[PDB]
Amino acid sequence: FMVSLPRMVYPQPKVLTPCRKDVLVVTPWLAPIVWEGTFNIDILNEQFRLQNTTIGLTVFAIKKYVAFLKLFLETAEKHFMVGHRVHYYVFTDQPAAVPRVTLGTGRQLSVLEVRAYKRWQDVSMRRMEMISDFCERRFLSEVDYLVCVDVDMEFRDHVGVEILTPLFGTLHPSFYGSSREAFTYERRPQSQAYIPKDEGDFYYMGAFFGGSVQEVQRLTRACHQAMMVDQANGIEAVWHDESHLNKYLLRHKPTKVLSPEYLWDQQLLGWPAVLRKLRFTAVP
Repeated sequence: FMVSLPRMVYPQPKVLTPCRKDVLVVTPWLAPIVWEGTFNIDILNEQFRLQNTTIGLTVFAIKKYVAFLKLFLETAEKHFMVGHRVHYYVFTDQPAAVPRVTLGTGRQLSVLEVRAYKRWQDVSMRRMEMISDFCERRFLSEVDYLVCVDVDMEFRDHVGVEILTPLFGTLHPSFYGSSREAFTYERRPQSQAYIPKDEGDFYYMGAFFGGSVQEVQRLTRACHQAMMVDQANGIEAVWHDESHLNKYLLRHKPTKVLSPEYLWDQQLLGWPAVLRKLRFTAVP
């Protein structure tokens, strides 16, 4: 049950003037594609705060990648879901190397130890396995949404409830303008991740996906199972769990798609006019 929104004063949406004319803002299956100028964050914040929404953020920091946690967390504190309840789950092989980052009210961090695996095969499947296989009951009890991101990143601008939806992927910054035949999907029919040259909507990046706990567990379970089949069949998808994520999102359409504002690499790609904000970016 959802209470009424309060009275709010904001500019009237104008039916005969689009918010953005330079980009696709809705997919053919009627999922919003989230760009600056498409949303009023005040309305969305009201809608989600009224539900007392809790967002879980999962991040893996293994070996040398623990060095990225301090900037990742400090910038998440400035830009990610501010005003909402947030639970960070940091999965690491080095609990002692996790920095003590000061958190705002209503925000908490849990350090979760991984997990052995000397064989690279199991390391490849570790994230999908851990989100689905081992963390299932924990996430269902603690958060409403799960967001899965890479650690070698920093927040530079607002990333908030505009992304929340049953299931989302993010347009990979190297491919948003590419033809589907150029997408680096897995192309060998022997792989469960296989996508033919005449299929595909978008190329989604493994570095930022999420949705409701239920939908994220479905996605991660399916990808983990598919990866196990590939391993038994002696094949590793060209881009590992990202290849599987792409296959899954082809066959299970996401209910929102994030624009490359949400996963950008300024060193590699600069700052094109189409991006009004650079929100979450690769650390050089």
